[PDB]
Amino acid sequence: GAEDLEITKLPNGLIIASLENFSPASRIGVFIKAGSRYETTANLGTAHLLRLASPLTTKGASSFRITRGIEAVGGSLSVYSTREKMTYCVECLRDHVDTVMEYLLNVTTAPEFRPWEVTDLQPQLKVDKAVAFQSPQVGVLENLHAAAYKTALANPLYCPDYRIGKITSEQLHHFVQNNFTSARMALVGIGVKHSDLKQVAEQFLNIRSGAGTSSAKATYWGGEIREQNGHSLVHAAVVTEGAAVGSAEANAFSVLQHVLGAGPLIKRGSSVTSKLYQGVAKATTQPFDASAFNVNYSDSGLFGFYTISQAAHAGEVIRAAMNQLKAAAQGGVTEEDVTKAKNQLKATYLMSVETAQGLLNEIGSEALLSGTHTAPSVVAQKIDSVTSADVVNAAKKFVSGKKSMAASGDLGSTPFLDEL
Amino acid sequence: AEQFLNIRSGAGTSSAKATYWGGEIREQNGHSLVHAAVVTEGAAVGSAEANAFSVLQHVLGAGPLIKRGSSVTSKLYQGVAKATTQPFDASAFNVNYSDSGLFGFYTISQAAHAGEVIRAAMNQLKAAAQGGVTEEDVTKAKNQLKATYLMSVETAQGLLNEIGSEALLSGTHTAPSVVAQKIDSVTSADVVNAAKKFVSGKKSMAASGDLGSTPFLDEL
Amino acid sequence: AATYAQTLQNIPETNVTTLDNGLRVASEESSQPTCTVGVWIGAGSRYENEKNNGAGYFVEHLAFKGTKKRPCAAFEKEVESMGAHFNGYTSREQTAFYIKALSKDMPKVVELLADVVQNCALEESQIEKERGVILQELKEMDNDMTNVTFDYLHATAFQGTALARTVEGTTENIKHLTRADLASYIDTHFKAPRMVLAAAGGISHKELVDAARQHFSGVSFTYKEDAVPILPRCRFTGSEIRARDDALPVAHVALAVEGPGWADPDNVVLHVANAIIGRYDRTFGGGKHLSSRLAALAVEHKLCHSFQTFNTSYSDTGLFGFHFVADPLSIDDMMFCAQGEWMRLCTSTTESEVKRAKNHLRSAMVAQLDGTTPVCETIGSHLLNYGRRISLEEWDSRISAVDARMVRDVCSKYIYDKCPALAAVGPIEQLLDYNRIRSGMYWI
Amino acid sequence: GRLMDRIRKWYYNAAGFNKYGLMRDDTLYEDDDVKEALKRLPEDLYNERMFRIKRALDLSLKHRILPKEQWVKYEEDKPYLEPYLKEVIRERLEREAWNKK
Repeated sequence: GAEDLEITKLPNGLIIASLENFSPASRIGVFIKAGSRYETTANLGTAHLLRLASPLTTKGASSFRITRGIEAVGGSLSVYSTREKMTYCVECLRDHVDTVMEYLLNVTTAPEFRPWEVTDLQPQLKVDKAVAFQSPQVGVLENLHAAAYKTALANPLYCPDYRIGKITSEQLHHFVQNNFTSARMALVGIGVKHSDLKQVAEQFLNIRSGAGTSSAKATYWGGEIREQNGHSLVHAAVVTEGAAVGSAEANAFSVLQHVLGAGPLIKRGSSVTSKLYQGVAKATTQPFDASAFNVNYSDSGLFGFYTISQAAHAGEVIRAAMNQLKAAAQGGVTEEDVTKAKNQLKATYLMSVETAQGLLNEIGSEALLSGTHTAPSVVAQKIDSVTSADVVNAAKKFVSGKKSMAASGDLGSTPFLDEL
Repeated sequence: AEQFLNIRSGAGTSSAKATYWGGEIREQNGHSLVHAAVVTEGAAVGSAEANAFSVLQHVLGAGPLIKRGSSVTSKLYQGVAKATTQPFDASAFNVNYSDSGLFGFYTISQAAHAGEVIRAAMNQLKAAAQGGVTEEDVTKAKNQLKATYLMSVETAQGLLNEIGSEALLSGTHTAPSVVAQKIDSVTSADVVNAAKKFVSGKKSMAASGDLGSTPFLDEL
Repeated sequence: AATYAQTLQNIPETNVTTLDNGLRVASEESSQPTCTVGVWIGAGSRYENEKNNGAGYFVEHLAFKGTKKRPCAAFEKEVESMGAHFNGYTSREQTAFYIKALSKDMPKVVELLADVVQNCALEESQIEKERGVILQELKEMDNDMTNVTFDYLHATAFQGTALARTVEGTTENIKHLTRADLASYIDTHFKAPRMVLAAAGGISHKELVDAARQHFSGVSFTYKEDAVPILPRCRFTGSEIRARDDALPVAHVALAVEGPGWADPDNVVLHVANAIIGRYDRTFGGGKHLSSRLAALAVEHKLCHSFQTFNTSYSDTGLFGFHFVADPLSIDDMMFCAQGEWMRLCTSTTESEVKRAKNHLRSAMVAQLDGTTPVCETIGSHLLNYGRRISLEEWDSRISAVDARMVRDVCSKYIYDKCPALAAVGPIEQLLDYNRIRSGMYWI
Repeated sequence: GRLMDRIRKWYYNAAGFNKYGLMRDDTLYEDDDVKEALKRLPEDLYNERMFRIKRALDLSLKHRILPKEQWVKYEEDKPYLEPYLKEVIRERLEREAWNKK
């Protein structure tokens, strides 16, 4: 028991990934190319509401049966999503896959979006959004993408306020009809045999072929959105256009990430291997945090740093975070730093797959934006195959490129993008 | 004032200098109408360069004088008019502060036409900075400005405001004839210069509505 | 393909071998390039006393600031540079320090571990700095109503005993603990017979134990040194503690009766029971259709922002209860419905209910072994608490034997007509009278 | 068959609610199902029902009816709620059934 990872690709462009690891539990999923990215000023938040609508009645199963049915076999059903991808997955013990599958299939391909059900559901965007925004972390990221873009990616991941209660069954339907198309969907599935997961995708996945609505290109703006709100702690993020998914310059940044520092590895411990952390450390005296921020999207990406700090020290802390990026673009990168990083990155990657969830995510992410499974050795080969120069170049691209900044808290002492 | 007022002496806290940023804040909120305002550092109060802008204001157009009537004397209005077909509004925005001021235009328009309407408002400012100002336009304006000023004092409120504004940021009362002498004493050049200062200076923009078709400050 | 039954059988066995110093080494070898190894210690605040309370926590803060063989900077740099993750924690009866790295470094890791538990530097200058840090973490944790509540629940449920103390200790203890007390704590508690080195991922049990024999030396002389100390029993008390602050936005309430303790088989039924009641929170999409009656009610009547059932076990005792968060004006109805559900458990559970509770429980146990850290956490605990590993195959066996009739009896036996322990914090005016609550403890 | 299909038209005129300008569905006793059904009606249908009913009550307090011209015709009577009410009842019966299982 240990081998393979088959992956068919039906007539309509619907990719099917599969891996049997004989786990006592299965986890099937439907990855899709959809999100606030394909929203227009006209239907904003419709993707968010769609996310919360997963439990509404479908043409095959009712709101009631979905929840009762899944819970009956100790299953689960959830929808995770970024600005450009939406995953509908379910978990359960091996012996119930066929049962949980029905609802999964129904939810993604047969929604009904009954007006009343939809009307009652909307006041929920208000809640859902309120708990998310408890983390300042999420607020600035929203504004970041809004300051870093003029469209598509500039769209918020959480339905804007003015639109709560105004989304319509039409919009939900159109959004689904124009995006949930066989050529934009992948039916991944850990803990199952490939023939089985395939026979399913066939006889049942109705909404056939297409590519429907195509997202507008990700135009880069380079703006600065600031939020004065009193908070004793100031969260700031300064980024630049970075590499995109499947980009050669990607692996470069990812490595520059770890070199600068991307999250602690030792509990309550200091990060010495983190140039950025250590840099800021020598600058401020009070508590703070600083990390390398790095996002890779389909046709774009963002790269820079993120910093949490006491209001009166945001100045010194952000500058320090900068000087440490310039110092790195001017060849301030040892050949060893590049070696350490490469390991942290490989390990980080490798650990980030022990989770059933993490693995399924990994597998399906490829089978959707590719149709193939890059072997672990290959991804390893691609990572270390990054010169010390590539890294100092990535750094350069940042110190040079047009920067966009998003900050929030008591900005009374926070610098403006043009003072960096 | 004397035998009664007590909290006294000094000038206490002094405001920090007015540092200019030149940012662009956009507010997506659904409204069918999009309000947009593009300005630049203008002139301060008590400044000689003030009167120049005030006049460039009227030349470009600052508010209708005829009920439901079109504004022909308004270059800016007329300009935009030729650009869009649907209802809208456009005016010359001008604020004078102690150590700074702002100058530009303000435009209300249907979402889908904010693009054409704001562009038009711009072209009409550039066209003015390139000597697109008749010696007559400058004459008409100067009158509208003097009248506007003179009418804006018939109100007890308006008069007290006028009087006190000076006695505070001055300590003297500029006679009406003097303010008149200062207003017309503005060459056709001054006006085209003011215009220049705008087309050249760093602009900051504020807009709100269904900005789906509204241009970004760097697309103007 | 393969059934749930078979997949359970084909799970690689957990190997356990004891050394001569009394240390036990256990592991579950998988085909994974990455792994987790750590030491789970049978120590915690319950082993502390009135004067050193908070030592084990103070020790947790130093465990990583370097050992004697390699100082702070050196230590951190060595772990970071190999891409390994170092973490750990300390509870009332259990402490742990574990690392996540590539199986390739399994031995270098083991060396680091043993260096940590056996050679903590306890730098005098460091202690004065962690002193200030801990004092800050106290103020932070003070604003976490959920933990403030469970602390209070212990404070009263086990009033007058060792289990009544928090893990972090007191402001005084923290302001005065000494290099000695910490040293003493370590020398007194971190000892082979009371420790377990568990590992999971791609590791050779044998390579592990070899690397173990090598770094876990300290071999005891007297009989005292290798005997595991039995703790004095903690008396449970039906009682309440009400910390009222109307200025807080929502109220927290936790209610519990005394549990059986790790070794008891009933814990299996108790967990099934908690599964029937389950949990909720305003973001559950199932909403009004959730199978949990309490959940449905909470939804239908806007009873709370959330609620959870729990069955916290300990060696000789435990806490079986529930906790909920509600607005000042709905505390009463929530409590009313909650206790109502407990009464249903004792008097009218359905085969349907248990049938579903069991599946939820199975998925739960399986979900606790999703990764190396969680599998390693299980091993460290199972050994420390059951003195062996209980495979999913066994759990499942036990879980499947549970039926309605059994749930009712077990629940009746632990819940019915018992004086509960209650902790309430926040704007709790609408929740009231121990007497009234005590009456919700009988007659369905 | 088209036998009682006539009886109906007879009863319909015998009933007499059409003299108030009320649709058959307007006369339903609002129990639990009917109440849920009504919440699902589209705004326009709902407001029309409302006026029809308020109108009927006003006629009833006046002890009058509508002129013969305004009477709802058997074949033009809109069963605007029957569709929703039918769904509401199935959903309910589903749950009832499931909760027994």
